[PDB]
Amino acid sequence: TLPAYNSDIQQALKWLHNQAPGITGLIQRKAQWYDRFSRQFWANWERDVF
Amino acid sequence: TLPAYNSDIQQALKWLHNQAPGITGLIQRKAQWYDRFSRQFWANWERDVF
Amino acid sequence: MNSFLKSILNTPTLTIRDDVTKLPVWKSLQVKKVEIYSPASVVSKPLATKDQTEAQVYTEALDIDVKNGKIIQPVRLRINAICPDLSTVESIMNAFNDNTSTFAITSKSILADKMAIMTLDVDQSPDMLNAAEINMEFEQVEPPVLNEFDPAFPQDSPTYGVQIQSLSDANLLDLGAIGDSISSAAKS
Amino acid sequence: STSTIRTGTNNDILLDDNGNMVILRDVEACAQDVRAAMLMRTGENIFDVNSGVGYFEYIFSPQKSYDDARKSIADAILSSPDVTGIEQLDIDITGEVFGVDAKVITIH
Amino acid sequence: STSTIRTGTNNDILLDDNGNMVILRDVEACAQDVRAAMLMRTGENIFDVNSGVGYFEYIFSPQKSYDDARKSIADAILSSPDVTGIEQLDIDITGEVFGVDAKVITIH
Amino acid sequence: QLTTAIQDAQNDSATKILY
Amino acid sequence: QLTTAIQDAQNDSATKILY
Amino acid sequence: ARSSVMRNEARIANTINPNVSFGTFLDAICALMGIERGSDLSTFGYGVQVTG
Amino acid sequence: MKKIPLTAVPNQAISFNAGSSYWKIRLYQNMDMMNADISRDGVIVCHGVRCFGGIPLLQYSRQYRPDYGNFVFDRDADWTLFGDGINLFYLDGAEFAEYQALATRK
Amino acid sequence: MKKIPLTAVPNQAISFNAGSSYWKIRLYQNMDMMNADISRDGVIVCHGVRCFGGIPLLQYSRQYRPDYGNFVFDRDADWTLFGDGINLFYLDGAEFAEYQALATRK
Amino acid sequence: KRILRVTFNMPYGPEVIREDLDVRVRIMKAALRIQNRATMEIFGLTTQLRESLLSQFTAWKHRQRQVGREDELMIKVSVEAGYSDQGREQVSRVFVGEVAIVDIISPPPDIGIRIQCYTRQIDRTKTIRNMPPANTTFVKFVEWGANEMGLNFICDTSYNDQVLKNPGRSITVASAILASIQDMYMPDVAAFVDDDILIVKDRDKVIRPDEVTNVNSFVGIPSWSEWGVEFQCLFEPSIRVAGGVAVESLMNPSVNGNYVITALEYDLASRDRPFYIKVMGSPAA
Amino acid sequence: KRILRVTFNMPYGPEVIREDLDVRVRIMKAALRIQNRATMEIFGLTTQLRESLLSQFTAWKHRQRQVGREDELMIKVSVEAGYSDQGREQVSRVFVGEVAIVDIISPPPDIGIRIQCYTRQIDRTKTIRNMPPANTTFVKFVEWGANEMGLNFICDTSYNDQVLKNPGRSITVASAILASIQDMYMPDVAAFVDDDILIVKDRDKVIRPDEVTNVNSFVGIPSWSEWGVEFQCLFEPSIRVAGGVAVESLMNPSVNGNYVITALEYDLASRDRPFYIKVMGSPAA
Amino acid sequence: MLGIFTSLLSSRSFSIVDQNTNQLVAADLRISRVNTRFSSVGQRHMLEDGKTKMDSRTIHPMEIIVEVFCPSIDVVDQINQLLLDRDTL
Amino acid sequence: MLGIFTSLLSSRSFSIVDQNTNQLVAADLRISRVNTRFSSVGQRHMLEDGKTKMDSRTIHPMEIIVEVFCPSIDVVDQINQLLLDRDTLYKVITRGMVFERMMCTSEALNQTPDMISATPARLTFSQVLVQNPKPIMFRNAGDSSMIDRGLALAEDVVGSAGDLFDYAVN
Amino acid sequence: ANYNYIVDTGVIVADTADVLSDVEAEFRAALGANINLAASTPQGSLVAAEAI
Amino acid sequence: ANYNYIVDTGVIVADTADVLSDVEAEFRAALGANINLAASTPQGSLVAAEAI
Repeated sequence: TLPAYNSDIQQALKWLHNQAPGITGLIQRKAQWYDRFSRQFWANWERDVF
Repeated sequence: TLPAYNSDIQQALKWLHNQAPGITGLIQRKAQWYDRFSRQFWANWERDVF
Repeated sequence: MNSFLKSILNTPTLTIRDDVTKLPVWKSLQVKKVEIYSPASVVSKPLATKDQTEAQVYTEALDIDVKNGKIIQPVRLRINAICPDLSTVESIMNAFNDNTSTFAITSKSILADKMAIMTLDVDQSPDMLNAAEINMEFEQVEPPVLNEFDPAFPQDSPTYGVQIQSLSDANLLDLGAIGDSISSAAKS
Repeated sequence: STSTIRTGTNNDILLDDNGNMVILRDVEACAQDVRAAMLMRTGENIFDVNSGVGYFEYIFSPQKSYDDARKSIADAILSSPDVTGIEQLDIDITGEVFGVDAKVITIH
Repeated sequence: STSTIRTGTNNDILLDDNGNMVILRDVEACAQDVRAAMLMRTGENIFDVNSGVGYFEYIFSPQKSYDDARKSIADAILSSPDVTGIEQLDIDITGEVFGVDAKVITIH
Repeated sequence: QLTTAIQDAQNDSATKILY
Repeated sequence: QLTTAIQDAQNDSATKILY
Repeated sequence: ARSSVMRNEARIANTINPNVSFGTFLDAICALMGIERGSDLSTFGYGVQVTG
Repeated sequence: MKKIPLTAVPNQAISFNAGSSYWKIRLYQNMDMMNADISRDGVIVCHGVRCFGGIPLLQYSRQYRPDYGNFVFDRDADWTLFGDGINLFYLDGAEFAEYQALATRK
Repeated sequence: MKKIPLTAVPNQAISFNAGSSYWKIRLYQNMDMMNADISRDGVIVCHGVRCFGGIPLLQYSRQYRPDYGNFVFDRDADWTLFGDGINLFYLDGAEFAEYQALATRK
Repeated sequence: KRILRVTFNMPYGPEVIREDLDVRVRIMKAALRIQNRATMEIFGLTTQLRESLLSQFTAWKHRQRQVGREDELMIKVSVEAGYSDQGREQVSRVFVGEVAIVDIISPPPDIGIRIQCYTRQIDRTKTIRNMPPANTTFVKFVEWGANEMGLNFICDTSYNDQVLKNPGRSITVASAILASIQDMYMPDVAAFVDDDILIVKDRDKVIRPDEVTNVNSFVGIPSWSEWGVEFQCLFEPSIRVAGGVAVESLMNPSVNGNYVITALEYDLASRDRPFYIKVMGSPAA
Repeated sequence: KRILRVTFNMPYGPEVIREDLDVRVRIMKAALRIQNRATMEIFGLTTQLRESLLSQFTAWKHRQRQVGREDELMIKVSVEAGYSDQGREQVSRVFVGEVAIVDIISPPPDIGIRIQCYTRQIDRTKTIRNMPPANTTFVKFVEWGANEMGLNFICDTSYNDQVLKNPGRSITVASAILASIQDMYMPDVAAFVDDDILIVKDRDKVIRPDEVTNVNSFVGIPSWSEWGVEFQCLFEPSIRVAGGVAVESLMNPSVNGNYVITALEYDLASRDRPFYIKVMGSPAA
Repeated sequence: MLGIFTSLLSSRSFSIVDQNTNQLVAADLRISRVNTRFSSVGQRHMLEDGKTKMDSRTIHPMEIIVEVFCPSIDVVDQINQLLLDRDTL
Repeated sequence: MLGIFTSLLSSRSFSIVDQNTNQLVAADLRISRVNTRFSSVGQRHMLEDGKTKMDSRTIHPMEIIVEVFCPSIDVVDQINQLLLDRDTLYKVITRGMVFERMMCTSEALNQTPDMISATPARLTFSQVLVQNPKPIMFRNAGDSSMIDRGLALAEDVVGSAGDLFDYAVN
Repeated sequence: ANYNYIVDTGVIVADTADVLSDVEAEFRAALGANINLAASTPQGSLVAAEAI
Repeated sequence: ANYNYIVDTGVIVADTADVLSDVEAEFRAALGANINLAASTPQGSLVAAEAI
């Protein structure tokens, strides 16, 4: 409604994984895919609906 | 299933019967006969089954 | 005897905080004695034992029975202290009179939390003309169970079911649906 | 019987020679879990929030008494599975080092 | 979550530059409300009667103790919403000045 | 308390006395 | 005891035949 | 004893049913149709070049 | 026209007997909006109904005749102002038909 | 298709009302396998049944007939992994007939 | 902070007795023909409050006088209980019924009344205004009974489409309707009245399947019983009579499962330890 | 050194609960129709034992299911109490019956159950298999009832050779047989079931005249009653109901005489003071 | 205790003021000790797992115990009618 | 007391050995006094003539009260963990006197100006009564006695027989 | 696992406690029956990522 | 890893699935370049679950 919603996928990345390759790499690539296949998909699909 | 099955017959024979000729003799003779008439018998019977 | 040269990790400074505001309450409350009693309750009747079973299959059964047969009673504190100011006494009295009051007493190294005042004794005697002795007692309202919980967020909060029973009709400047429609069309 | 993916000092997933994932079990797993749980700043779990160590509320700040830091470290250690308790927790302080030492008494 | 119309030291409604009424909320509103409640003589609210500071029966009178005055001032301060308690109520007397200082611990 | 149960084993009396 | 007497009273009113 | 035999006989009681037999007994039963359990050997590479 | 008590929490479920029916609305904060799951007499009527001011909740005629009623928000749903500021009102068949007649000519 | 609750103990007996019958299975470690004694409605159906993964317990027709069901182990029985990893499932007449029809062409 | 209110209904209005006064309410409800009971001991009554309440509570004016045609004959009182912390309330309703008995248990200096109320104590109703059906089905007889009593009904049973020749023309007053609905078909399907809702259902079925109450924290231990599981709990304003429960115990792992409720024992004391509800539950089908 | 055993009968076998566990058995028996009762408070139960006992004790599988044709429908439990010193035993039998009620009295840390067993709780019988006699004598109707119930009978009365027309054709179950035998001819000759023996005798006559029990030590004082002599005693494993007693008191010299037993109140607690039996006796003829 | 001035070397410490008529009573007691003990009771509730929820708190009435010396029979009678005075606080 | 010639100049008096894992617990407490009080109850029954039969005797659980000084915060935390430990039974060895199956009933810390560095404490343990003090066990994992689970009310799963077959095939 | 949050009466969305528990149980069944899914561990980080 | 768009004949967005190769290619080159992604291993199970 009002008090924010974050939902950033990368929120699951603690201070421990500051210089890690792996965990950070996996989470970044997973976030990129979920972005491309949800946010980009819905953006261009709303452009379709328009 | 997994955690062994004991069944040695000679498990009865404490450290006390270390120099005993008799209790040890009886247990060894009985173990030999149970072996000969059960384990050897069933091994030969499976050789028959084959 | 320099009492300001306190230890570093075992500081003998009593700090009664407030779980609501997380601020130290009742400073300048020179404390003379603190007693922390933590009871429990064990089985009284003889437990049954099912023997003629194996090694270690009896062990977890006994462990569960023992985990099942002792009930913990939470902690009580008894602070004996000397109040020098009327403001502290009035604050203590008001907090006691308040039904809802949870504090976090931190003794030398004890960090007991969710603590509520039970009794309060104020003794005024001819040998302490200024200041007065205070004997206050505390009981743990709730053991510090770790709320794993679904945090950080308005959303993701678990659904709690408020089962309403009887519905009130209405109020304000409303005439049924035309009043509702005017209120909605007001865009406010 | 705790089990954990084996990680290196960089807290990253470190594979074996054949490129597999090692699943440490029991003692080594518990040690790794305690080390990882002590390196987690408070308010980092969007699924616990209240969990973690107070590295900015009780440590790294002009705190009067470090008993709160001791309690936070003890809670962080105890939160790990199969820990039971702590035998010793030292809070020694050098000139600018907050030296802490633990003696966890994990069951296995 | 207290809210009050902003008033000046002359204690009327004081408007802003735009000609509006400011609605102070929380801390400033509670401070203004406490100051107003400490300036109200007892028996002035015809709907409460007993409320208000005893400025003539407990202060300003050739009295023996001022503990009744302390109680009246404490009650007046606490009567305001979102006050909880008083951290300190210093009461000092000069030759004539009946100095009173409060340390209200409003939650918001 | 058996008194409450006694007071409960009296409610079976409607307006009908029938009589 | 009230409870034991109540349970005994309930017992003797349970046979298979509903009616 | 008197328990080893009890477990042995319960172990080999219904061993001629192939849906419930085990081990060498099942091997015997299935050898009639020609289904033969193999042997567990290992790769046996020869002539690997060694440079030194 | 019956006002339904609300509680200023993000996610909640309210079940009540109104209009000779057993309604249950689960109101939850979904991202930047609010949605409601409506179930009447155990059988669920609708899922994920986005909540707006004045706009009917049960939007489809099959969900509200014969004179089953409807639920209306005075303002756009916001759980922060629930109870004090934003109220949900239940209309029986006649009042909801009159509301439809008024709102369809605007 | 009902899993039976099991305990990680070597030798145990569990009785339950499943499939309109009063079953009771006693599972015990015999040498290096698991054996099971099955008793339905008091009478004892079988003794010393070897427990194998996928192979039904009540092997012969005279027992699981008619539509009484059967019991299947997902893996080879092992009381150490009972409750976590190895489960025993109960099938009624139709489910066990479909299991037989599938399992006879394997 | 427990919050318990006893709200009467008298000509002046509702006079809510709050939790500041010493109040002790023992409510016992069940899925039977019997009227559910509430015994409430209220101390700290002033003289004026005593005269305003006890004088209105009486068994006269309907025996040696007339003064009666509708309600206001006896005072209807509801009970609203729950918890309150951080400013949010949880006051649900736990009883609605009319007083029947007045007494004092504790003499001075604490003049504390003890009053006894039963649900649907308006049994001296209009001696059955509308005649019962001649030949009808069970559901329709239940609907007639609910309409006569004025209460909304929940009829969920497998015996609804069973015709009865002649269903209950020996009934004398409105209360006996519930006894009759209970009398016919009484191995399982027992009808009762919870608050203002008349529930007629099988004993092994839940009124609202979607309204199961997952229970994880108990007082004592959730133990077995003859029928199902019996357990005590702290007051949760979401547990009704005949509702669904999803017991998930720790001390007793075998009692886990889904249960329907048969009996409820509220014991709420604002100024005393007992604030529990005891639940009798049976397996749910 | 009291020795008290509660022996159940379960599909696995008998699990004897010994006197080491805290047990408390209150048995009350009488020369009436009503089934003699035994309340059993047993603490110190383990989780496994609770699972093995309470889950089997249930009132289902004969109401919402079928699972019943003979015994094993409900568990039959016997009680063997007595004394033991120098190695000898005195364990008699004091109660045989099936459990009917099961609750919990003491919550943690001592999870203690309280069951309620009744003699001949197998009224879940076969609804009278063999038809009662049409015209027959009293002793013959008694024999038929005993054969139907499966118990051996002791019939000793002067009313045996009296014919009855339709003696119990309205009987609905086996338990009602004893009710009918008690209903006919009830001024003196009251029939009952003591353990496994169905006794039909006059109230002023002893079942086994050669088995008089001379009683010289009492707890308290053997006092009068409006019927006979009433007295409490320490547990003697030779006093049954309907038996003959030869009270020889010291404190009260007028109560000396021969009495028959009408009631019996066993109160046996291994880990508590009460280990008494109370006897109601009437003058014996 | 501190918190208030007097700047007045004649302040009397103890006072029993009748609520109605707002008058002093027993104005000649020689107080020797005052002990104002509060009280409240908890609602300990063990629950299943080893744990005990305290629930809420009830505030029992305050009690004051005063040791005094009565120097005169008039003061003694004043205390007697204080005890026997059932209609004023 | 006498009974045992240790012939060792470093013998330890007090030990709280955790019965499982056989480990020393709170190996630093400075004990000051131990009272191991037993208890039992008689069943006095007056009977007719002036006399009273005791009947039998019940062996109530033993209790131990230990006064200690805790010099370290980790020791205080260990003692709190003992009090909060509901799943392990300890064995207390005071002076050649061994008591197994001991669980902490109560504990009282005391912080006074008489002891600024250390904290006195008063532990109290009670013994857990068991039916059989000497249990009988078996070595090899084949030969238990059988424990019955009673009625279970088999729960519900939804997989059909196809998934079960595929599981067995794999 | 995920049930069917689409269904026919609109999208039925569950709370994050439920979806987090579902992902936790799925990870537990896949990786190991007794793997610690603590938020500080790599597996717990993966679980939290798949929960967001 | 593609959304087929039937432009005018089927009017429906069709999933392509076959994301197992893509998820394997992410576990590789981010968590390593030589991981044995074969099943019956923890990483293989993780990849299969993620692809599902």
